Amino acid sequence: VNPTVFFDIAVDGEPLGRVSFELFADKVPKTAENFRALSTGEKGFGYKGSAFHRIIPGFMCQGGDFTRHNGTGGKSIYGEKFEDENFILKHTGPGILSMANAGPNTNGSQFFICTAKTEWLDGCHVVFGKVKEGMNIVEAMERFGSRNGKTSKKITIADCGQLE
Repeated sequence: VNPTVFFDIAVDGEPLGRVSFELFADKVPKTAENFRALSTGEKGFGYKGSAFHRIIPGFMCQGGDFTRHNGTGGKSIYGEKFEDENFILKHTGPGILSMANAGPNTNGSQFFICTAKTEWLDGCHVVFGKVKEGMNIVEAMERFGSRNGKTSKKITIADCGQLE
């Protein structure tokens, strides 16, 4: 009964493809619901139109900063930040969807998609979902990143929402 959400990705405005995610509401319901609601925009704000501002090949793609567009902003549906719900799920390999943060209990809206196993983030970042379809689209996004994370073209969430 886990929800599924989609991102339609564009590269400098040109459509690239769709990434879908299973959200592990059965294990992290509060964290899953935040990402789900931000993907539908049903609270009046969310991910549509925002970018993947930090992409590091061989590591991860990070996005979700829809207030400052550079990794310093974002907010959750619960307030500016919320607690680390739990660390039941681990960063087991590519496709893992996990919360970005700035220290303990500072989850907002920013998230990252792993493109490799990042086990050293276990117990520091809350894992709450995984890529279902379109990992090939994530891999194509990865090629526009760089060592320091700056992107060579603008990688945007042109549309997003909930499936099923």
